Amino acid sequence: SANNPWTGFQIFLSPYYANEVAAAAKQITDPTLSSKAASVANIPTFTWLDSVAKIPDLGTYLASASALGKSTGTKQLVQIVIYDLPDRDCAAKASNGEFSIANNGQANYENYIDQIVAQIQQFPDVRVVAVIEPDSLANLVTNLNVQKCANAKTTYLACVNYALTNLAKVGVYMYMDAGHAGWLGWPANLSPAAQLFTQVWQNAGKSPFIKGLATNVANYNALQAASPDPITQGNPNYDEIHYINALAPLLQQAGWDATFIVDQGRSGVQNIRQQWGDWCNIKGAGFGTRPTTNTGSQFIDSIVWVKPGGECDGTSNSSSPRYDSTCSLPDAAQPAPEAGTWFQAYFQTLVSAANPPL
Ligand SMILES: OC[C@H]1O[C@@H](O)[C@H](O)[C@@H](O)[C@@H]1O
Ligand SMILES: [Cl-]
Ligand code: NA
Repeated sequence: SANNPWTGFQIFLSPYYANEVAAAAKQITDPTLSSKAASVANIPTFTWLDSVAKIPDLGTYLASASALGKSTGTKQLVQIVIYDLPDRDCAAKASNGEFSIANNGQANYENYIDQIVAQIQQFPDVRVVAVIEPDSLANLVTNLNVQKCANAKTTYLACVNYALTNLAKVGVYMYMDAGHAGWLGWPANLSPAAQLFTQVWQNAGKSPFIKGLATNVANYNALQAASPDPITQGNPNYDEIHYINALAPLLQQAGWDATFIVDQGRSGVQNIRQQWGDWCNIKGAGFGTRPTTNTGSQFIDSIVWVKPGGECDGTSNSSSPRYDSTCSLPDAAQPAPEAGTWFQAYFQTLVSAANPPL
């Protein structure tokens, strides 16, 4: 498309991740891995609004970006993830969140969106790019037999619609999460996915701020694999560019020339999983291609780092209410702390295994 949200902007670096990385780098005991680890804080990432408590930090990021832009004569761009649906993470245990459908979840969620909108409205010289609700829509394509997801469907659609509709009013550029090649990229899932994304786009009034879709968020797939990972057997769409190339024409037929962003923050090391569905703290992952608008594809606006590597995907402790057996598989790094908390050993391996190297 003509308007790539990133062109002409300088990305505001996540202060949240910067603080995690600075603390982590000081604990890496070779001075050269430590300098490479510290350099990660200069790589743009998405900051997750995974609880309502963080909304005031969004406010600080916007105001800090505005001042940095003025001090430098640049236009600044803040990257966020909207991730607080009620009955969040409906097909897994590790990332259940603060809101529940049974306890006013939708009303709570819409209040969370209102508070985000109210922050963004105050800083019109800062651009915002938001990834909308990782996993939610993909779960509504393949996981309607999961009763928690079935029972969540109407609420998820309402909440996502509220987010899209209201963030559009403050000019936020949005990419709705769309799973990954091993999830929605199976040829047989492409059309049900496109049909859902089309519905969602229509219900939010087709705002031009809804740019398209995000893929591979918090996953590990290649964008363009040298050879298919053996986990992909049976699926000709073995990497994200095959998935996107196959999905985008369906969206175009349905009236929407969508564009895409692709997470590569934990994609540096391929062929490290037993099964494709192994998503949790996959051992040996490395930082992948750095964010760039040099994407290799007409459909892809940017390679991005959405999941911030080093932040855990889920606990391996089976005494936790958030224990998911995926997080104690043989290819899952163990022991692992709660999802969203820092996992130092995992970060250092991401640094050592980075490809391209840091
Ligand atoms: O690290 C990014 C996000 O990862 C998710 O798996 C966690 O549930 C969130 O708490 C965190 O914000
Ligand atoms: Cl079930
Ligand atoms: Na997750």
